[PDB]
Amino acid sequence: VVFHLNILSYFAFLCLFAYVLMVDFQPVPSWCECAIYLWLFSLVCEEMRQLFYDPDECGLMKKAALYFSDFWNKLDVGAILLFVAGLTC
Amino acid sequence: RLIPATLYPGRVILSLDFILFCLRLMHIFTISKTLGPKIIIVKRMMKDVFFFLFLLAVWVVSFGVAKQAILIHNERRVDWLFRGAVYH
Repeated sequence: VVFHLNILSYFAFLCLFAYVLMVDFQPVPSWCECAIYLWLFSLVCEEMRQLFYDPDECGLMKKAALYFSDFWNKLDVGAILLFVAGLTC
Repeated sequence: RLIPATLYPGRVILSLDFILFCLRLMHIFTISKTLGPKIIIVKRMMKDVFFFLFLLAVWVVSFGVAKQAILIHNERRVDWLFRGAVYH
């Protein structure tokens, strides 16, 4: 259920994102807009939990190549860099 | 059906009884030699009925939300904007 509660949070965040493309098409940070900035702060800092999880205690750049060895990890941050190309518009 | 102010919910809740009994119609139709031994393959699939439905129809939603967004659709009613956004 820590899997289930994470899924339906992620199942309904895209529903929350579906709210702010249909009706809430405004050029301002609105009421139902500010949480997505706090939602993007919430999940990419779980990689911060994983970077400090189980490393070697001298290699900071030699552990991150394993995250570079995951194309789904590059599909995670690749869906972050497109949001920086989407928030700036 | 006996309560007179609820014929419109009495029109929509009993049409599923027509097909819930049609599962019971096919239930006694596990008989024929080309039917019986291969209606057991759908018995290998009855929970898996719920599988690919919940796969593909939720995967339908991955298109069905993705369709209306870029174009400026404007057809809305009370329970027909759901038509012009979701049912289409």
